[PDB]
Amino acid sequence: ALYEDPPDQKTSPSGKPATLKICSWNVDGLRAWIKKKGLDWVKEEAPDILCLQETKCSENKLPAELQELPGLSHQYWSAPSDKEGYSGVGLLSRQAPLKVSYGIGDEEHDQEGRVIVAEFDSFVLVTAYVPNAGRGLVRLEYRQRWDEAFRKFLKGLASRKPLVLCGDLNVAHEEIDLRNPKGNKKNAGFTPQERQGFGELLQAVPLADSFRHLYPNTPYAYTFWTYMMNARSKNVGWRLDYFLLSHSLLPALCDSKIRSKALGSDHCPITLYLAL
DNA sequence: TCGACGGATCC
DNA sequence: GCTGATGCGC
DNA sequence: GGATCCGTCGAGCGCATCAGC
Repeated sequence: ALYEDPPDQKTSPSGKPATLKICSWNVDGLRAWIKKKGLDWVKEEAPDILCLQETKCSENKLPAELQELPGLSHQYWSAPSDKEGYSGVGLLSRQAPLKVSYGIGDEEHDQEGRVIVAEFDSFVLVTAYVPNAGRGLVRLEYRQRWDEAFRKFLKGLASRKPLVLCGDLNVAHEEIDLRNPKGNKKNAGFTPQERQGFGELLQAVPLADSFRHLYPNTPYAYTFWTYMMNARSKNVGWRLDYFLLSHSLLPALCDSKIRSKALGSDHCPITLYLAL
């Protein structure tokens, strides 16, 4: 069935106005996304921070319209060292962060430009493009090694400052989070090993799924639809993109949106509203 | 990855 | 420089 | 014999390299 995201709640549950707006988006080819007018949608959305995933573009090939963003002038890019036109994440912010770094500390895992860590006055923002288990699970065993490393990285960090993780985590945590959950239990993104890894992430760090903490039984709410077979029109889709919060940030949580209608990629944007 | 299939089974 | 085939990863 | 849980083949996009010109 079709899905219309509820309207933007811009006040904290104790009445504090939201002061920070973070948008995350797997653009699945930044240069295609831009040509398909993605930057227009971002200017309308006007976030304080934009996290981009699956850019498939090296820094020196970034189009010019990316610089002519005034309200997002601090930009940091991480692409892989070996594979051109593969993976790659971006982080653009209105206000310069205190610290930026790339990778999660391992070396088997910081070779693909999947993670940017941005530190701000009150919170630490991480953005991820989690490795996909691939067609026929060819990379699932790698994915599980990744998960454990990422998990330890986040914990060994969420214990100075509270943690905002956002981006494409390439798992539908529960059957609620996809349209065909049982035609998909041997497909990448709904394997038991992937799913339990997500829960491991939620318990170990710990974190909270912003969207599911505000809508614990809302169905049909996906961020990803395959280009194939008009999956997007039929709203047959998956929820792969998250905002995950430190517990001490739920008091500050105003809303976690799924921007179903923005086009330009096989994913749609997600937007977080915090009060700080 | 999804939505066609066949094939096999449970009342 | 441009197009189109072929390959690859989702 | 309607409602299953299966295994299979069909399914769009973007980007890189390469060859031709």
